[PDB]
Amino acid sequence: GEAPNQALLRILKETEFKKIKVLGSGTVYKGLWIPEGEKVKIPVAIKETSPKANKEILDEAYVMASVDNPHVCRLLGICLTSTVQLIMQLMPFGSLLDYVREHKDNIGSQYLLNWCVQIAKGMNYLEDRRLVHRDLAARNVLVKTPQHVKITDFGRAKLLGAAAAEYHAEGGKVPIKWMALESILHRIYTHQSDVWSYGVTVWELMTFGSKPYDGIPASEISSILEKGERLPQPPICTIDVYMIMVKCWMIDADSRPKFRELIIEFSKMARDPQRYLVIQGDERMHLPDMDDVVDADEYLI
Ligand SMILES: CC(C)n1c2cc(Nc3ccnc(-c4cnn(S(=O)(=O)C5CC5)c4)n3)ncc2c2c(OCC(F)(F)F)cc(N3CCN(C)CC3)cc21
Repeated sequence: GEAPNQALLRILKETEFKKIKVLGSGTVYKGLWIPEGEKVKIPVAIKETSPKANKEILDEAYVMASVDNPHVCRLLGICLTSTVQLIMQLMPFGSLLDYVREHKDNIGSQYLLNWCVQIAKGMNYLEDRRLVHRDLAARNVLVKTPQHVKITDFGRAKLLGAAAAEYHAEGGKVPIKWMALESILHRIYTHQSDVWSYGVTVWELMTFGSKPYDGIPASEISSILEKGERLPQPPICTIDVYMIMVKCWMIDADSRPKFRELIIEFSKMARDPQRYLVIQGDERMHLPDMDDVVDADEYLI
């Protein structure tokens, strides 16, 4: 079959961490984790009740605990109290979707193209691990620092079985406007359907947070795409960047780019960013007790 998953699932004591504030709901807290007698304090986000509810949060914990890459969020541990809590690395600047919205006027081309490279590295890693994310979107990329983003939200993620490289889903609330056409029609998901979502994600970034197909009810989307419509070329995008996006949206899934090629193409563009994104004012912009604080990326096993 396949290789044994020897990731370790760390069980954390409720006494080891302190909730500090609410960051979100739709419920994530900001907080501090102090492993018992280690002289470290680790900034964390804590994400908190039916029996199917905990069935799903544990599936996410399974996936999040099994990944280890600079451009994906890993589970630090879980806490098994009255309710199941995921303990994750604090990503201080929020989701990239909110970040590009709140900072339109000081995001230059170098940041945009580097984010594209980093997300492609994260997704290439997930493909190496035979993982299909199925929910890639700018809301699901977090900002550790403005120069370092990570992919998160594995609530739909699916490890491809030993043999077949395709997942068949059931119904539910699905993110239609980020999905390959073959997924909307036949509930088929592959790494190449993640490439489609990558293209939409890149389009969200190049429009500084626009909503894709804004106003169009999702029931219409499958027919729009069948007619050949796609998202429009964002004003800052040269044809070189827009052609990459459009290639992510081909009907033939095998004709879309591979993540490893998207790393290459956007790397090339990142060495001369003003040739590929045209932003008014680019070369002017700029983006940025705790004695024992250590980032999670420096706290290893
Ligand atoms: C919940 C997410 C998006 N979020 C954080 C997540 C993490 N960490 C992590 C690390 C790994 N995985 C997740 C995770 C799992 N699943 N998901 S998710 O929710 O499904 C999906 C995203 C929709 C997220 N979160 N770290 C800080 C923040 C954070 C934040 O930090 C600010 C500070 F605390 F650093 F100062 C501010 C804000 N906001 C700014 C204020 N406005 C009003 C609301 C949004 C959101 C923030």
